[PDB]
Amino acid sequence: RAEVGLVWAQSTSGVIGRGGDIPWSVPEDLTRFKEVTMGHTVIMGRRTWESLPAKVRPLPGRRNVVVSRRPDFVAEGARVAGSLEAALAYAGSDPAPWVIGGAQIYLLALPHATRCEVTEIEIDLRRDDDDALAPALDDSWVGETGEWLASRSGLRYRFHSYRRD
Ligand SMILES: NC(=O)C1=CN([C@@H]2O[C@H](COP(=O)(O)OP(=O)(O)OC[C@H]3O[C@@H](n4cnc5c(N)ncnc54)[C@H](OP(=O)(O)O)[C@@H]3O)[C@@H](O)[C@H]2O)C=CC1
Ligand SMILES: COc1cc(Cc2cnc(N)nc2N)cc(OC)c1OC
Repeated sequence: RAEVGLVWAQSTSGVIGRGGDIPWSVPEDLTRFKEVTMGHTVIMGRRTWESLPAKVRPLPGRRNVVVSRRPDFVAEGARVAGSLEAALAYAGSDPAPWVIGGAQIYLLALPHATRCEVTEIEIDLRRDDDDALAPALDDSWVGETGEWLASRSGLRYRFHSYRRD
């Protein structure tokens, strides 16, 4: 088995996206994200692809895979996959492909997943109807939660690192 991983950043309340963007500034999260995903396949939903600045995509040093129901969708510098099953196939021999968002794609991949790396951001965001939300993890997941750390931005964050099987 490839060890299928999910990686995301959420507010304590579970928001991951608002108005198409990440609704906070925590540089340290992007560092952790890169440190987690470098050298691996990164699988993402079409909307997440379009949320990435055009100048920042595809993510360098990683095989980019975009999931869309449209067989003719084009993602320059990425492979387009018609299902999470097809995306995982494209990861080939990668021992640890990572699913990197967003909300709909996390729900799709969750049944396949054996690792989650979650950054929690201490910011008071009240869930709105149009927010993208993190999936809820049940207690079949085990691992560790680090201490709260001060970001350069003045917010606190911490890492959660879970596995199952
Ligand atoms: N805080 C964080 O860690 C992160 C936050 N984000 C945020 O999350 C938000 C995006 O999340 P979300 O809106 O849910 O969108 P997603 O990024 O999950 O992509 C949704 C798209 O995936 C495709 N898709 C969904 N299900 C299937 C399926 N079963 N088979 C084939 N294709 C499928 C569809 O594309 P199509 O319509 O083209 O067919 C759909 O529109 C953005 O705001 C982004 O900024 C993103 C990544 C990380
Ligand atoms: C490298 O920059 C981005 C990375 C991500 C995805 C992402 C970001 N952080 C974490 N912890 N997990 C993720 N999947 C999402 C982004 O925007 C939606 C990014 O652009 C700022």
